[PDB]
Amino acid sequence: IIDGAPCARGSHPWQVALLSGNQLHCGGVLVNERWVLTAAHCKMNEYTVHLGSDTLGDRRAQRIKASKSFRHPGYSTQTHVNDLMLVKLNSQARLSSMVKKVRLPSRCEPPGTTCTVSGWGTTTSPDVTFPSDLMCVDVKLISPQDCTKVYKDLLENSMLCAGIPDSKKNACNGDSGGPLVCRGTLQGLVSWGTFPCGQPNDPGVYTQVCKFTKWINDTMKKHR
Ligand SMILES: *C[C@@](*)(O)[C@H](Cc1ccccc1)NC(=O)[C@H](C)NC(=O)[C@H](C)N
Repeated sequence: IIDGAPCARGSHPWQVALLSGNQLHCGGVLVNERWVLTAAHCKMNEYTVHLGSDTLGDRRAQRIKASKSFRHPGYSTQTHVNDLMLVKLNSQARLSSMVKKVRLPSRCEPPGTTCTVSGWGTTTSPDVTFPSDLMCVDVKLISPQDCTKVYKDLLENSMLCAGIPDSKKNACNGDSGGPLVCRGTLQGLVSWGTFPCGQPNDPGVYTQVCKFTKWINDTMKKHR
């Protein structure tokens, strides 16, 4: 996260982290006891999921491994459209005060709506610096008509944009799969932007979740 700050402890009980052994790879959210949602470009042969703590390595966090993952069939390794993926935990996550399910959308929020995105991604760029505590930052959703003026062809109806004018507030390396929540429900998952990160007027592109809740619901059942 760039130009943000440490999130208030315990405010993101549905936020998780995908690790390769002990090194941060991406982020994600907990759908339910045995399902994690995240980015499709964060695919791995095996994951070590971190849950129940804003501090990586916390002795009180839950560490669960996952071997199976399901990508949206329409995803593209070239354009990154439909960039979402479901991860199945080898064992059920124990829900507690620090571990809860995210509130999926039932409607799409319009432009202007303020949101918040979090992650353990690098807080600098091009230079690298990975924090141990979860970072937060506020951004506003941008209209498809405005975002196109910036990315043009690089945008499909399933992509959502957010950010603040002339501001570096944004996501970066290691934040993919992280949640963008607005008005209570998950509105998106970090996907892509420009590099170096935090370039002024270069919006962050997310996976608009208000259009994949049916796919998320059917997929879980299918492999339940
Ligand atoms: C996979 C995830 O970590 C990452 C998120 C991110 C990285 C850099 C800038 C903004 C967000 N997504 C990607 O690696 C994505 C394909 N990267 C892009 O921004 C490309 C290189 N333009």
